[PDB]
Amino acid sequence: EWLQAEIARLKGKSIVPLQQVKTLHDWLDGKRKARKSCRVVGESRTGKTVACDAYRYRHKPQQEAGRPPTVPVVYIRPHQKCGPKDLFKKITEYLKYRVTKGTVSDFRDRTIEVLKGCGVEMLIIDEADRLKPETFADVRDIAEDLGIAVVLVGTDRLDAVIKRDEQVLERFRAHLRFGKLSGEDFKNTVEMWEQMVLKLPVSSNLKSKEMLRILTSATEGYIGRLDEILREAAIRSLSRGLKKIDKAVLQEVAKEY
Amino acid sequence: EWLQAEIARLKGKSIVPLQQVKTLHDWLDGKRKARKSCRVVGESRTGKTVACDAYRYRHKPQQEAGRPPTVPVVYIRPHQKCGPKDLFKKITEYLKYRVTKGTVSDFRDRTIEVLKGCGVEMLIIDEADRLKPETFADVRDIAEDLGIAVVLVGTDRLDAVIKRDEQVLERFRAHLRFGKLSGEDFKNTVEMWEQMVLKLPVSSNLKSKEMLRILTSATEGYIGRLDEILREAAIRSLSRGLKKIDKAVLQEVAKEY
Amino acid sequence: EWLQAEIARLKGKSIVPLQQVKTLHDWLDGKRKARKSCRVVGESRTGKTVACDAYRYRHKPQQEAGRPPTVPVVYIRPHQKCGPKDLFKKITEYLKYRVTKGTVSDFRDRTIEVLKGCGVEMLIIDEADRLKPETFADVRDIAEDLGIAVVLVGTDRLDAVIKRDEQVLERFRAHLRFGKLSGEDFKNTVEMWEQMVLKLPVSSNLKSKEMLRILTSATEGYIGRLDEILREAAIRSLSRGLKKIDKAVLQEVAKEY
Amino acid sequence: IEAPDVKPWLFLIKPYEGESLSHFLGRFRRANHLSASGLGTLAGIGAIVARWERFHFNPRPSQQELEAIASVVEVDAQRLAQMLPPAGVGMQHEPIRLCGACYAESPCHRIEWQYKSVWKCDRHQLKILAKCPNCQAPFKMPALWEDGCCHRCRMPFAEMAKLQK
Amino acid sequence: IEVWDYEQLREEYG
Amino acid sequence: IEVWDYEQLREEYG
Ligand SMILES: Nc1ncnc2c1ncn2[C@@H]1O[C@H](COP(=O)(O)OP(=O)(O)OP(=O)(O)O)[C@@H](O)[C@H]1O
Ligand SMILES: Nc1ncnc2c1ncn2[C@@H]1O[C@H](COP(=O)(O)OP(=O)(O)OP(=O)(O)O)[C@@H](O)[C@H]1O
Ligand SMILES: Nc1ncnc2c1ncn2[C@@H]1O[C@H](COP(=O)(O)OP(=O)(O)OP(=O)(O)O)[C@@H](O)[C@H]1O
Ligand SMILES: [Mg+2]
Ligand SMILES: [Mg+2]
Repeated sequence: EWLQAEIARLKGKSIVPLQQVKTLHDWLDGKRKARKSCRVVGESRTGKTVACDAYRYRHKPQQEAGRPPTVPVVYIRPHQKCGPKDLFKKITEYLKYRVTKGTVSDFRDRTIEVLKGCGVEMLIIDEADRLKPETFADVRDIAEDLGIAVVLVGTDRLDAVIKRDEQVLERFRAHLRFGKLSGEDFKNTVEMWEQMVLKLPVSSNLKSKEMLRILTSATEGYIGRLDEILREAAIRSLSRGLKKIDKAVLQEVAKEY
Repeated sequence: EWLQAEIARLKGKSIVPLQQVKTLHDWLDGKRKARKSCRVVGESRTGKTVACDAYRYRHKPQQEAGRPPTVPVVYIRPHQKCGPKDLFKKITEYLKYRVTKGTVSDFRDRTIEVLKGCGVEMLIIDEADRLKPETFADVRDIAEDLGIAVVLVGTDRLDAVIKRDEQVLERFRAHLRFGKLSGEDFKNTVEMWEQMVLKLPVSSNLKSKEMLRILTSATEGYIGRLDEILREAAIRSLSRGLKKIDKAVLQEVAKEY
Repeated sequence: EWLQAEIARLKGKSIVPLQQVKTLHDWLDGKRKARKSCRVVGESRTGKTVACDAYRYRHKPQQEAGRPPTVPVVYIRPHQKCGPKDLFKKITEYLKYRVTKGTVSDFRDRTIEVLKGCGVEMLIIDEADRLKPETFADVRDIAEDLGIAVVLVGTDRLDAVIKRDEQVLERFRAHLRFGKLSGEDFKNTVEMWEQMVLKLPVSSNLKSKEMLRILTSATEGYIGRLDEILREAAIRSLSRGLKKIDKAVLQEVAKEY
Repeated sequence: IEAPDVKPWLFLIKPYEGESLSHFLGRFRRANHLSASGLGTLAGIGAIVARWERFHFNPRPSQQELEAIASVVEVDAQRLAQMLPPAGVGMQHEPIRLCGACYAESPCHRIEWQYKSVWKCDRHQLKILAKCPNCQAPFKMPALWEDGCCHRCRMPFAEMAKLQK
Repeated sequence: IEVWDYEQLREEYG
Repeated sequence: IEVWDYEQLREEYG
């Protein structure tokens, strides 16, 4: 069924090279060669996790016939109230080697062995504020011991955690911030999203003045909402046999937000 | 004894289709296919928990002789001050999976393995505000990691808890609200309850103006009160050898509330 | 429907260049470069708040790829019995940072960090007399510590509050005063409003003596009343199929004030 | 209350022909995420099962731990019995021998390789490894194998089969 | 002279 | 411009 094929697509995910994303990739590269640690901050729906993920994938791990994989970038995400053991365990799994059973000092010794030899240039920690305050001792330790850049990614709260300790604030003083959509940038996005993500047969033509008012109020500049809203509108719309997104169905969706 | 058979019936429980209930079932279905998380809000006697049951039962789990089941909908209720360990344990038990002692990270790894493979599309969490603030990290994690819609069900306080954290507010921004009975809807309900639930040989003829006044003042539109009150009135009334509900016996019951 | 288009227009809001407004814009600019604090005073319907917005909008925030917006002018309006945390909270939100849980010293230290880096030259506080007496300590502190001009806007009551404290009166001693319309200025305004705001086909000749008497008594020179009255008069008048404002219909409206 | 018309269950695996016991139990523990003590606990047979993973079998508790455990792994006592050397024969211990040539067919370990008399594979016709050819380390119990990867010297394990014979 | 719509100034804001 | 599917990157992963 043609309709079923299309609904499954719309329910999925994709990466669109937005203006905000291009900047981060170049900034991190600077930091990568310079081998310096830094942090990235911004509001929770700005798409920080995605920009950082897209980056990870542009540097495929490499493999020769003999030695272990060389893995320039490591991306991990902690659990809530992450302890010192939990951080090493995830780094070790990420790199495909598993050590089971021992004490904290053993996970640490083993983490430094897999981080060495195997080239690692950058470690990215998502939701950095899930880290328990003491774990930063182990994050600094690695950052200073090995020539590995460490990047901390998070919301404004992350800085509230960092500013409570001078030892950390100073290693991670440099920062980049993500912002929101506005003005001409919000409009250009909307148009890209229509052609690049929705793809209905009949042009729904949203950049029109009358329609942008609806979207602006509904989304308030967060790329997160903009995506959810236009996808929910094409899916609802197709389920009812329409060939485009109109004004009333868009309002029907926006009303629920 | 004929009379005893009848008292036992009245003492029990049943589900009556109502408009409130139908609305939810269709709304959730939208959300299920779209795979989007949401919340349901409303006052505590509107019958939210019961609508959720009625929903669960419309999708029979399937099972083959050897491999694991397919369970499209999972419904759980937390205990007060629910922690991260308590949530995983209840998810794992609801599927009749055998498990014992281990640490929090171990229940977490297990929760993702039983949620995977086993078709699960939606998770519904009742009494949602019993969750401790940190557990929401685990609720978001699942919602983002697995294509599972999470529905939070609760009273106005639920939103007071949610607004304390921007990370949660945004995943669960869309909502549906349950309301109270009024006007013609309260009147039609009362009538349904007489024909579909009470069933006395003597015919009550409740919808009468002078009787609805009694019930309206007594119940203030809550379906909860309406049910308890008419059932307490038929049981008391039968025990006294009457064949119908009159005005005085109804007032005798309502006076106690 | 032609008439409906017109009613919606009249129902709305606009800003008309006027002498009072231009005067302020130039005065503030002097103060902005000089970096000096001051206050703006005048009666409650002179249109102080509007001139201030008209000013804000002529200086749009600027944005680079990485760092926070550069924001030359910050405009805030306090709630009633505004405390020290309420002032910092609004300054911080205005610049689009999220405020999290902490104590008074934290809001203060954080406010000074976002006021730095982000170029800020002027802070405008509307309805200044909603401030609790102690908060003025924080308003002076900023004005003296950072090269930021602070402007206090308000009615004659503001000065009655300010004279209760020498320390404040003296930092904010310079002022500009808004007045009322009269003579040729009231007459020219009326005419501007007719050609620039009302635009009925007929041309109602308000500047005629017979109409100015009605408006003068009705408005007493406040730009606020003049606008409300002529808009209520053109809207009522159109609904009745007339294309100009006559004597009786204007008196019908004026009598209600 | 919990969902209707279901029974208690866990994740099952299928044995391969010739598969060894230590190996089998390891797959099982991994599929279901648990400790050996854990298996012993669901089972109610004590801590005794952990040394099975490193091939120590003083007994054949054929009607005790072994008849009983079938109910957890869903494999019958006899198929399970077959995962150990017949009473009186076989019984090798320290080196763990392997023929990587068969790994192209199925990752596994074949228990026959640990009977005392073996040094060659007849099915693939060749010298059996008793030690790693590159890093020259001995191998870890079949029971603890991960993804067919060598920690000492990562390779495809299967990729090693062109060499040594 | 130019006169501005009040909601337009809002829409064009930074 | 190139745009990527989200799961594709995983299918082509190192
Ligand atoms: N380049 C992009 N293309 C399409 N969608 C994007 C893009 N960037 C972000 N998104 C949207 O953001 C969502 C992914 O999460 P997001 O990028 O907000 O991570 P995040 O901002 O780090 O979240 P949080 O900070 O709350 O953990 C997706 O639902 C997607 O619609
Ligand atoms: N569809 C229905 N059919 C029959 N009875 C119903 C129905 N919906 C609600 N009720 C009545 O409501 C009661 C169930 O509790 P109800 O859902 O009203 O409160 P609740 O929302 O579960 O409370 P809380 O949200 O505080 O847990 C039952 O006793 C039943 O008589
Ligand atoms: N330049 C202008 N263009 C159009 N309308 C104006 C203008 N100036 C003032 N007004 C009218 O006056 C009103 C704005 O009042 P405003 O709040 O700016 O004065 P205020 O003295 O600050 O009032 P308050 O002291 O109560 O805050 C509007 O409703 C508007 O109709
Ligand atoms: Mg994220
Ligand atoms: Mg309930």
